[PDB]
Amino acid sequence: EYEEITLERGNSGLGFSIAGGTDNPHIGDDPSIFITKIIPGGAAAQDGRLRVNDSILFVNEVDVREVTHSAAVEALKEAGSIVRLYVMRRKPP
Repeated sequence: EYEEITLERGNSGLGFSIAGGTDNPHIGDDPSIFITKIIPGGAAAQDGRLRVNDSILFVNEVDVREVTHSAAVEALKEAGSIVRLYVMRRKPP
């Protein structure tokens, strides 16, 4: 239903490449934020669990669904040492 993935800052930007939608469409389907690839170190190697192809719906206390990667890049940076991505586990047909 809900996969809240509480990560840290780690170092650098994040770790994984995220897909924009509302400003830079990385995926050709919807404006939601779909994670693409997990690069070693940064923040994603701190948990060691995050799944690729995961649609971020609530990074921190920031409403994510119809906002670009720039609203995810600010929501993960404003988080700081507490980057928690609400990736709703695939359910609607």
